[PDB]
Amino acid sequence: LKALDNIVTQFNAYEDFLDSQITTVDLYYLEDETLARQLVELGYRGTGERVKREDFEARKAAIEIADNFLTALAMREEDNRSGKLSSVIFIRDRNSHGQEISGYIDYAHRLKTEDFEVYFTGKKRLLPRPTDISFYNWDADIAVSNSSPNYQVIADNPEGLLFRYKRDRKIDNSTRITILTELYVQAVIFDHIS
Amino acid sequence: MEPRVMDDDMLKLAVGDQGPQEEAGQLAKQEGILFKDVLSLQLDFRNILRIDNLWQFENLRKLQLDNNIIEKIEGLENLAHLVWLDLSFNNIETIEGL
Amino acid sequence: IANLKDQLQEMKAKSNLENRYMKTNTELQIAQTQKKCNRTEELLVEEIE
Amino acid sequence: IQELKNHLHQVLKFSENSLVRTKQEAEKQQKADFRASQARVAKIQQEILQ
Amino acid sequence: LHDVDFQQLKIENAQFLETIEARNQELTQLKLSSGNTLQVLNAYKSKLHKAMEI
Amino acid sequence: LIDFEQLKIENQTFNEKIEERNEELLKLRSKVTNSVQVITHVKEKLHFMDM
Repeated sequence: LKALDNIVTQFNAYEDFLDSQITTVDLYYLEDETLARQLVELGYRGTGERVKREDFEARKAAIEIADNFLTALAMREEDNRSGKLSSVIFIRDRNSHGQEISGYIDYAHRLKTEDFEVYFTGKKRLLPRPTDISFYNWDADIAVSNSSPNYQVIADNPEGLLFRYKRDRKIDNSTRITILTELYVQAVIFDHIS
Repeated sequence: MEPRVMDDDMLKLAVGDQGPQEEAGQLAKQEGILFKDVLSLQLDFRNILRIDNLWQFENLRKLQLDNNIIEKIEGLENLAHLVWLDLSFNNIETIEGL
Repeated sequence: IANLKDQLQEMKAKSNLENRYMKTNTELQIAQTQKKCNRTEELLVEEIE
Repeated sequence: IQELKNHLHQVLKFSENSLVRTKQEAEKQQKADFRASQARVAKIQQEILQ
Repeated sequence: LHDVDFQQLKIENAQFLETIEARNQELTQLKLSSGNTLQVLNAYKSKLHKAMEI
Repeated sequence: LIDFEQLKIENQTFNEKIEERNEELLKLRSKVTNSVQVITHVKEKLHFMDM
């Protein structure tokens, strides 16, 4: 991926890249240049790297680019954007298959990864994920742990959980709020103030 | 293809390739035909375009430029000792520079 | 349209041909005004010798 | 048709004016070199005279 | 001709054996800690499901 | 050269004690971390249960 993006950045167009792969013998055989480029698609008749022309347009475009529960998450999101809070979520619910699910979700890291206005409007649901920092399906009985930079799973502890955030090494000012929800069976919010 | 234009490098290249000779014979040829004192030059079948860089070949007597695409005769101003000249099979339309 | 595209690439081919053709003439023309320079200076060195 | 005709005009200008401008740098550098050569010829000539 | 080294290094290797045995001892200690956690998990789980049917 | 091989005969056995005893370490640490995660989940469960 890095090599294809490198060639995308090297040549102003794959027009020019496939023109470079076009030798003069195709030029005085075909007597055309765009038709020669469409011939020099792939190594089919050239030394062109496996990047489609439309894929080049997409890749250079990508380089150029580069319920009280919803209200509670709204204030938590505004505090997260202010940057004086790191927050996590306890979810108890059932999935589409119906198994009972308990999740410990990195709310601020999930906010940074994807936008949550869809979650506030209800088109998407905050569900326990293996990519989340702790995941536990009660019928599956598998505990999945993630080492997010927002919250770190410990190597070992006997007594209680210790989740660490990199700036404050708190493995400090944690407020606990449990709220009744309609879609979810139980929802708890843990707020660690920065 | 590209018609390259005639210079001292291929002049000494032809001086090299005209005679294989031996080692003492090569030293003898070094004493005999210096770049000032080349007795004969043969540059045929190279696709010569324009005559150039013949200033150093002062004592040149025989010059051969056949089977090429020379269009204008020039650059022979310093071959005052030239006796034999071949400009055959070229694109020369006007006689000049002699 | 196909004609106009055909003369474009044909003249681009002859353009490359005459491009390297008398572009190499001009570079060795700079070398021939240079051989005029060096021949004049060598003749001057010879006559002051 | 119109844009290809303008492309003919532009690239005829490219070919003709590009090789005429190679002839132009040939003219400029040949004049500079030969004028410097004949100036040195002149100074060496008054050296001959004295 | 004579010139052997590695018999003397069995003093260091016996120190390695003692380190191995001691390492087994402390990993058995943390095995006991992890086991004590496992029994309190099954005890807590027992109490919680019996309290669920009540 | 004899007695160092004599000790090396059981040094291999202690090298097997290096292998199997240290292999259990990461497994039990993963077990206890998941176990305490289950503790906290069922503890919040038992709080809501008690209400």
